[PDB]
Amino acid sequence: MSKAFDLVVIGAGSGGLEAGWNAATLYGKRVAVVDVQTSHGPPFYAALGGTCVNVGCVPKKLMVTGAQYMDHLRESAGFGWEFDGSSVKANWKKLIAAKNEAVLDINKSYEGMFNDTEGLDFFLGWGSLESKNVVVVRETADPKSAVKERLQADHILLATGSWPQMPAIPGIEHCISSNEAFYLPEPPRRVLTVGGGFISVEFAGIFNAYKPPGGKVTLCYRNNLILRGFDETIREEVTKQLTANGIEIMTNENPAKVSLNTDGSKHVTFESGKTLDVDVVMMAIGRIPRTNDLQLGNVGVKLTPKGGVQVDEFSRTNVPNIYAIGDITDRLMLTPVAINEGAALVDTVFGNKPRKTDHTRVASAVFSIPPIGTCGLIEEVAAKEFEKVAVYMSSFTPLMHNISGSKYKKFVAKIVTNHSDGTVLGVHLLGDGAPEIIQAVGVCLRLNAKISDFYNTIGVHPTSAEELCSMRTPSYYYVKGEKMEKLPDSNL
Amino acid sequence: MSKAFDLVVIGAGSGGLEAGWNAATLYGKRVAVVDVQTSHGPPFYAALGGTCVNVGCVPKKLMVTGAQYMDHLRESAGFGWEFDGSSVKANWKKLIAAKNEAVLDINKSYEGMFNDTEGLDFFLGWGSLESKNVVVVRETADPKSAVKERLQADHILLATGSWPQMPAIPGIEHCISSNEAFYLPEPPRRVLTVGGGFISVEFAGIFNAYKPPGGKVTLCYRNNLILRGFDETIREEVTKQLTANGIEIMTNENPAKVSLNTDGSKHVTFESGKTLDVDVVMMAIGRIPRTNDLQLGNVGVKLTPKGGVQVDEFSRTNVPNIYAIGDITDRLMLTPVAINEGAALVDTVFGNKPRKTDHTRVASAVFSIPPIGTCGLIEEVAAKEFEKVAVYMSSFTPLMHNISGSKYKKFVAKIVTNHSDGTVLGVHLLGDGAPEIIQAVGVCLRLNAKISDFYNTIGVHPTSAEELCSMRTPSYYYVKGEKMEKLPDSNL
Ligand SMILES: Cc1cc2nc3c(=O)[nH]c(=O)nc-3n(C[C@H](O)[C@H](O)[C@H](O)COP(=O)(O)OP(=O)(O)OC[C@H]3O[C@@H](n4cnc5c(N)ncnc54)[C@H](O)[C@@H]3O)c2cc1C
Ligand SMILES: Cc1cc2nc3c(=O)[nH]c(=O)nc-3n(C[C@H](O)[C@H](O)[C@H](O)COP(=O)(O)OP(=O)(O)OC[C@H]3O[C@@H](n4cnc5c(N)ncnc54)[C@H](O)[C@@H]3O)c2cc1C
Ligand SMILES: c1cc2c(ccn2CCC2CCNCC2)cc1-c1ncc(C2(N3CCCC3)CCCCC2)s1
Ligand SMILES: c1cc2c(ccn2CCC2CCNCC2)cc1-c1ncc(C2(N3CCCC3)CCCCC2)s1
Repeated sequence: MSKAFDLVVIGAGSGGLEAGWNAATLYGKRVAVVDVQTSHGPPFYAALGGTCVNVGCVPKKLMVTGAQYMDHLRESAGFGWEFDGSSVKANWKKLIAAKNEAVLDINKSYEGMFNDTEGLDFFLGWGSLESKNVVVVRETADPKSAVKERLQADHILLATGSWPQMPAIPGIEHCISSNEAFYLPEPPRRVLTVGGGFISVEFAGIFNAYKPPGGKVTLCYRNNLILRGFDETIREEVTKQLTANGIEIMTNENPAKVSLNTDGSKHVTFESGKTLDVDVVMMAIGRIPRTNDLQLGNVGVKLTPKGGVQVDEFSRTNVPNIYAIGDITDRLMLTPVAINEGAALVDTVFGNKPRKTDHTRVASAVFSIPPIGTCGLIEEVAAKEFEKVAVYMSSFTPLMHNISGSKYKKFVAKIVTNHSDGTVLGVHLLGDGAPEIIQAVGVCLRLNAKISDFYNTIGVHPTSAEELCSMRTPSYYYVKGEKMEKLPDSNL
Repeated sequence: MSKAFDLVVIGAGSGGLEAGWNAATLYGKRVAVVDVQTSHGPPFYAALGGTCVNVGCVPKKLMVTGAQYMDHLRESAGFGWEFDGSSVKANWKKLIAAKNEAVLDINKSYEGMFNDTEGLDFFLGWGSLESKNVVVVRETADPKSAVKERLQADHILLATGSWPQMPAIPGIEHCISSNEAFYLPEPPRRVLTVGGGFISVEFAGIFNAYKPPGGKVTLCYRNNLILRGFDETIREEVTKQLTANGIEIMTNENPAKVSLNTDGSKHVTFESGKTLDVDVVMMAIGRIPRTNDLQLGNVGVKLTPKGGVQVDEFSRTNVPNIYAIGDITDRLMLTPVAINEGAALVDTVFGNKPRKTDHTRVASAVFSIPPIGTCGLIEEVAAKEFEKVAVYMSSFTPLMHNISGSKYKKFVAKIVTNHSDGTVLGVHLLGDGAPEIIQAVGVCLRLNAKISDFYNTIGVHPTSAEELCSMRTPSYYYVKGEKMEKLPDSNL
């Protein structure tokens, strides 16, 4: 009578929802959506709306913004602003509540989005894969827990997102991930964030701003240089500016064991023998694809070398009617890329207008302090796949920071081109504005903009972004993969 | 032999300096630049560096920045930052002192650039035309004053910018312009900016921040709506947000006379008949090209019916080898336009590649609070130019401001289109980050980007700029000049 579902979706995240909505309202398809919670927060943290809405994008930006105010208050003095210095208090409990109310607002809107949209229905619980055309809902992630639904499905979309990777050292239970950090009752006086990724960096600034008096945020990384994958000079610069803002950046170090002290603080021993006492130890060493609770062995879905789900240019798996999008694919773990993959999967299946999503030349940010903006390739990657590579550099200390009192806040801007046709292959910014600036740059790369298109554009003065139009000559080259300043005389 | 140059520049401003530097460092020409001061301030205000450096873009930017801190301190309470509100106060003298230092540093560096660059010589004095090939530098703007030098010039470039226009009302003596506003001893308790342009609006925000207790900023404009030439919706939103901050906006009002009071304050009487008692009256009703002291009649350089120096698309005047650029031409009074006009002039005259400054689709800004970023045409003009016009629009109060308490701060993001092909004709933004966002949008327009090229681009989450890659369907249309919420019929 009610049949199956033209599509069932496991995980109602960024991609899960964009697919179920573009199907119930765009194609009148029957759609089911399974997620494990309706409101943000413990015990599962991520809930209806995805990691982005509950324990990622939205709540992180709000907290970084709140953390920027530490700099604002300090820098106002240069512009003549005075107020009781010793009376300032960074009220973390107040910040978390403001955030929680923002998140729950989105939780309810989506909560209502399902209650007035025929063909779109929400099923609370855990989704496991039974047959190649049946999704199993259970009260908990345990495969032997009670069942509440068995959703007959014509198409099955896997969109469970990803999960924080934890290492195998003694005392790892005394550690937290990004998940639990959003819900600390109090701000930690001493915090150690492990790893070098954007999550560890972004939370180092947040903790650094709301820490009570006498606190130290120590970031450790097992290798030499943090923010692996981002442009090099931006990496060293960001390291320098994190230090300036009081964060201890402790590279070439790795926790080896963690114990509790008589007061509940964590005692951390490293692989190099050095010890550190902190009140919180946050692991941010990577995000793995979230596939364990899916029972993908019941149907034989294939996984890549990394624990991720294998897919093609259309998000299809070996099983004919099973697709995967979002962070479960282990590709570009970004929200708009999951929204793009989801929207594309639908109108290629339920709309016979096949259009895939482009994974190259994608804009992304890193709301650190200072923030990062990037798009395209970095210079050392362009080298390994491009004849002649040009690099445009420019690192001015912004206008206002001679007054502000923050001379260290050096704004950086790199452009990377194929020197043959001058086509821009990358753009890398560091400094306030980088996230908002890079967005419109993403459109340019989608239009094959050559460098001439940039410096021949009239600037908007005075801005930081004008520095992208002010670079007319390379600072060095990458020819044959090698880096020398000058570019040796032709010779074919 | 001596005092015979390749180029003589009257006015060491934005366009002038670019012209000379390029001519000397890029083509090894003997260059001479004349200006009336080496450092900012009275009695001449403008100086080496131009109006932008000494009494223009640079100084106001720093002061707007300082005024933004009034909002920052207030908005920080929503994010958990506590402190004695009553203890806050802004020190206007520290702001000016700080701004003076920053401007002075630029003055100091531009000098020494002359000292270290051969073929580039500076001449302190007042320049004017004696003959087609001779620039005279006198001790004062008066023709009767002492000659300092006579400079033989194969080419002369007029780059003296513009000057504040002051209406000839009785009591005008008791008023100031933007020039003197940069050097007030104390912040006015009561102030009246006159004019609906970007200078009056920007200063309203600065005075509104630094006014002592019980103050009141009052902006008046003789017409019904401020910021003519900007997108209407933005015009009306900025008006609301200005009122939302404390600035009172008197429209359809124009001062008729000013008189002194016993205490020494001002008594304004408008045409309509109303009266306002204010401590300062800042005129910003426009700026006229500074042709007064050049002796253009001695040579016959023709002026425009509007009052600027007449120049073709290559900046050539009716008189051979005499050129003009910048505000003196009375076109787009923007620093990068003059700079680009200067660099183009040098390439053409001293190179083997003609270059002319594209004056359309120039991205400009306006540093109100919040700011405006725009580029390209606005609805009305597009409707006069194209057949079918589409208008993509997006307006909301960012989530960060629902928390900060500043709920009036509604973001705006229009996009004008020619529906006959999709090419973006203009972009108009309002809110935090707009000036930075618009810069790369200027690159996209030079590439004739289409509306599809924006929404088919993957966005950066979470940012204000996302709203540009999110408008897919027009909010309304403009067919044959008329506005309508939907189109006509069929149209295969
Ligand atoms: C701290 C942090 C900051 C980030 N910041 C950014 C940023 O600034 N910009 C950006 O673009 N990206 C950011 N990301 C990444 C972004 O949030 C994710 O890439 C995005 O959520 C991916 O979309 P998705 O739908 O695939 O995953 P998700 O949105 O996480 O979808 C997974 C959902 O499925 C549910 N689920 C899981 N297993 C099951 C199951 N068995 N049964 C039922 N439901 C299940 C989960 O509870 C969750 O609701 C950030 C991530 C983190 C952790
Ligand atoms: C308050 C204000 C704010 C502004 N803000 C912005 C902004 O945010 N962005 C933007 O793009 N533009 C802005 N502008 C516009 C910008 O200042 C001018 O458009 C720009 O400086 C024009 O450059 P120019 O070289 O043509 O003239 P100027 O830069 O003004 O140069 C003219 C120079 O010639 C000198 N001079 C004059 N007469 C003589 C003479 N007889 N002999 C020798 N030297 C002489 C003057 O001393 C002056 O230094 C602003 C302008 C003002 C007034
Ligand atoms: C929000 C609230 C909604 C509905 C439908 C009903 N409601 C509220 C129910 C009412 C109940 C009574 N009280 C008032 C609210 C729909 C929404 C939507 N969010 C987002 C939507 C869109 N995607 C969905 C997933 C991310 C964004 C739809 C696709 C285009 C972008 C916005 S659509
Ligand atoms: C500043 C200081 C300079 C020079 C040349 C020498 N100085 C100082 C001398 C010392 C500098 C530090 N090293 C030791 C020598 C040149 C500059 C320049 N600013 C800006 C310049 C530019 N246009 C020139 C005219 C207006 C701005 C042209 C170069 C790119 C930035 C803009 S050029």
